[PDB]
Amino acid sequence: DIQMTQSPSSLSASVGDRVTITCRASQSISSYLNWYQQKPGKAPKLLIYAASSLQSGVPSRFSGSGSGTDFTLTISSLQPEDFATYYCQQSYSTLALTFGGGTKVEIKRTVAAPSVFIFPPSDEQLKSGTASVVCLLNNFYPREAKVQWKVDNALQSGNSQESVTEQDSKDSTYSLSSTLTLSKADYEKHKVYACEVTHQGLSSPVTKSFNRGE
Amino acid sequence: DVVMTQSPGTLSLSPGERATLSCRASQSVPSSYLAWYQQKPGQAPRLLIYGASTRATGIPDRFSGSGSGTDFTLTISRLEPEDFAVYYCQHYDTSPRFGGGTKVDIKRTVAAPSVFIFPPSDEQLKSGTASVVCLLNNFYPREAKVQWKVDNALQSGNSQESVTEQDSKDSTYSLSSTLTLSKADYEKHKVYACEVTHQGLSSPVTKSFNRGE
Amino acid sequence: EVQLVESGGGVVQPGRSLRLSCAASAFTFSSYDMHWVRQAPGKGLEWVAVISYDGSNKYYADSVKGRFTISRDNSKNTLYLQMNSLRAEDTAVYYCAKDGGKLWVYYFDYWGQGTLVTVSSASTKGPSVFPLAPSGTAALGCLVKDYFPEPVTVSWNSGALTSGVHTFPAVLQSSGLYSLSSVVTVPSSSLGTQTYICNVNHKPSNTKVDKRVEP
Amino acid sequence: EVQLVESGGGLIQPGGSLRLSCAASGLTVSSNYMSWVRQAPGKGLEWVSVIYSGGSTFYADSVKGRFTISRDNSKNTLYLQMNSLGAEDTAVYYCARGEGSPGNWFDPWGQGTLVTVSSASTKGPSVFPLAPSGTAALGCLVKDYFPEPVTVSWNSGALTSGVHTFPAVLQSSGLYSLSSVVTVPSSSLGTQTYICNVNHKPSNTKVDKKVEPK
Amino acid sequence: NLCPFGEVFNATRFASVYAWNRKRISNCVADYSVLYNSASFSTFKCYGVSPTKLNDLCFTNVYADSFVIRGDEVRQIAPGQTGNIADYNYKLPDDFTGCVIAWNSNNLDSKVGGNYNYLYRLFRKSNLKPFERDISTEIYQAGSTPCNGVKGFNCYFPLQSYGFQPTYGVGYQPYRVVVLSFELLHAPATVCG
Ligand SMILES: *[C@@H]1O[C@H](CO)[C@@H](O)[C@H](O)[C@H]1NC(C)=O
Repeated sequence: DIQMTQSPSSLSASVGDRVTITCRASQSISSYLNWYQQKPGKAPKLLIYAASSLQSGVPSRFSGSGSGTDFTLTISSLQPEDFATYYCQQSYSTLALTFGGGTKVEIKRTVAAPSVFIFPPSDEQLKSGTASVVCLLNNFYPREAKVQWKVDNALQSGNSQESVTEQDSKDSTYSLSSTLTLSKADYEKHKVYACEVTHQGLSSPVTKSFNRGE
Repeated sequence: DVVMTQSPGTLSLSPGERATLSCRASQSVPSSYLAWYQQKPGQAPRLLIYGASTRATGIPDRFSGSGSGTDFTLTISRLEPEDFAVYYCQHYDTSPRFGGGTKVDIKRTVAAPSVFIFPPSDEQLKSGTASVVCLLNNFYPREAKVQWKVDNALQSGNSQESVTEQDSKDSTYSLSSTLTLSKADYEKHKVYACEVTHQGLSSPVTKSFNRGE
Repeated sequence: EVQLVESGGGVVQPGRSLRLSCAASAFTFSSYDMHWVRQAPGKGLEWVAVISYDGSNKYYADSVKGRFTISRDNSKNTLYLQMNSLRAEDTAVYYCAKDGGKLWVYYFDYWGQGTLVTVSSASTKGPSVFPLAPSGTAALGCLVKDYFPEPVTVSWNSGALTSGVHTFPAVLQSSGLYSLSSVVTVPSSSLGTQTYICNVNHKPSNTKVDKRVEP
Repeated sequence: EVQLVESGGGLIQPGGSLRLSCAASGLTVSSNYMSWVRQAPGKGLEWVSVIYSGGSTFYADSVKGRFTISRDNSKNTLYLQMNSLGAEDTAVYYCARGEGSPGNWFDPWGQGTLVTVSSASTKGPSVFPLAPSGTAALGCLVKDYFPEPVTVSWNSGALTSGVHTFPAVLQSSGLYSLSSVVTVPSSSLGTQTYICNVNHKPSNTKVDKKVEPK
Repeated sequence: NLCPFGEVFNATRFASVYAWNRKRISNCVADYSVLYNSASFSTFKCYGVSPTKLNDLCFTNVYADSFVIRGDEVRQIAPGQTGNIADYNYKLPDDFTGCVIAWNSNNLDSKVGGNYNYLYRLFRKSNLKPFERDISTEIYQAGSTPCNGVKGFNCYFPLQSYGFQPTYGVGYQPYRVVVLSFELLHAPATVCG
């Protein structure tokens, strides 16, 4: 089977930068190499077919070249909405079509400080039996951001789970939501519920907290 | 992608007896793809039989192979001491595959060992180390107990043993135990002895020497 | 202006069957080859099968051969994928793809939106929607909890409230169920005057609901 | 007069490289199937690689990407370049004509050459006599060498009856030590000279020891 | 009238791989859809062209090569492959444009006592060029001394037999292969789909 190897697996470049992606084939595939773009949660879109032909409707900042076993995809001027995962795919072995592993392209930008917001569990949730404290980090860069739970100034781990939104197509900022799930019997046992945030855009850790029933 | 398995692992037969070696395959293999190799200790493997049954050039008539499909057999008629070796079956599918081999041990009557003891050479003593060597020569079976006694004190933790393969001519084993000391520790003692117990010995055998004499 | 509309995804126990469909529009369907391509969650893309323009020649990847079946109705402009003897490894989003006719070889010039197929012996459930109340702008949101499996689509005002909305990827809590959050930041001025209601839909269980979010 | 003479074995550090040689006489290397088979200490036979007469090469998965087989027609020599060697590569390596298929079996074989992959250092042996007192015993002690092997002959090959060369033991110092003994009639001690010929191939240490009674 | 693909696929007897048959197909209409939906193929791979696009394409000539090999040897009938079959019997170019079709033929080409009619080349000084056929039976010289047509030590008959028996494993069972090559020259086409 014809293996397609892409490099790099991931890269970060700022808006306006030139970006080139490399795809290598385990054997000569002539010129039958195709490039696909996949936004998060969206179906792939054809960009380049047969190594270097532009698909209709695709912007002109995309181009391709290569023959044999080495092929490149080039974005001449990166735009914010170009954040996606880029795949190559060989069509020389037409009954054993194979894709590459993909290259995830991320938008590099200036540091953005997160806006931290904490939410106590609703009264409709305590009526059910569970209790979830949700903390929100809004519009920051880079993605790397530490979220630490404190309940009565006691560190919490093993009761929550984070979730990050994919990079925004407008301002290229991320967003994080941590859900501190715990039972109702454990909820009234304690008082303080804090949410500490460590980020590159913060000169000192920022903490948003609240008092239970206050 | 066909796995072959040899059986048994080891085989112990008296000379003149008939040896049956098996090579089982998970899938039906053509006979012409199977071969047998002999490897005597410290030697390279020798082609015995190829194509399941064709005897290689210069191989004695007593070696013969048969079988097909999932069961191939190597037979050594009139087993001889020199036949002591490991036997591997081999085949090709997408690549050469070897079996795990089968060791063929040769049984014989019990033989008492001949015990010898060697003092360290004066050449070695000048280096600051003394090696006392006890030799158990041409015994059977392999089980043997060697005890070092220095000034009639049983020694533990300063000797190593080594046993040879079964002799290709008489099917016996040999053994050497080396008691290792510093020159300083060696000069502190007079009587050096190794005591040997073996099945062929009614009573244990002791071989000793006095340092200096 | 080529469209490929898919349907048929859902939940299925291992060993059971499922049939996906893909309805094509605005091109000469009966003279193009059609493909099926899948993508396991978090993984890459895998080509599944191809069917000739007339539907006589069919070719499958080894990982689905003798187990899946591709077919088409040219009078209905619809592509099909029959999935029998489903294993857990078949869990993926399945895409139909029109073949581009500019090369001697295959390639996927237009893709369908994809439908999720989840092979699991677990049951399908409905979401609980607990509101996240606000307390220099504010933030309010809805919490979708305890549903299986993926996914759930969440919108605000039947698709009328667009800007400011953030829907987060789900998290598989220890209970095996999924939990999902969706927030939206509004100015602190219009809190007791503007109404905020989120829309939730769970196709695997065929359940929808609405919920208002007050401070 | 067909022979396969191997060379190039010895000590190599982990991650180092090594090239084996297989000088042939009685056959044409460039015209034959030529294979490499290795045997780990105490274990079985494993095929490593082969070169077809037409030039195509093939490698077992355990060595793919680290070994490179080659030949030199003018020198009629087979070669095996082994790179990134680890502990599992320590074995006796044989060259053989053929590939083990019908009409193409492994025949003949070379004597083999031992490759030791360890962080230690090559150490030459010390040779000491084992002096005798119906039949007597004498011998040689080959002590403190690394790595294996040493080969011991007696009277340059003219003395084979009753000779026992023992397997090496690994002392607590990390160096090996073996002994070679021969049993003779007690009456020939004064009227026969006994020389053991020690050869520690990894260091070109060839030592002859005359063993006389004390 | 239609191109005679049935004369190749439905042939009662196939060639040995070393003496592989080739049929030059010209001046006819090729019906690939009925060709590919006839028998049940254990192997169907195409290169540089889709099986379903062949109905639209025209070619100067089309070649149908047919032979029999082992089950485990089918993998060598592809661009960029090496091995005893690809090197010394039947070789495809790295830029091959065509299709490789193979199906198990145990019920046809295996005998109870073994079918030794099918052979392959084992020894050769050099590899074949793409689409080259070598039917030489000269004694192979593996040593310095000349053979002079006498098979003995270092002097081997170059061909080996398969000996198909119907009870073998599929890796050792006979497989009939058809390779469709598409010759596109700067000349008027004689074959259209
Ligand atoms: C071979 O014969 C069968 C009938 O036995 C027929 O259906 C098929 O089309 C033939 N194959 C070709 C390539 O003509």
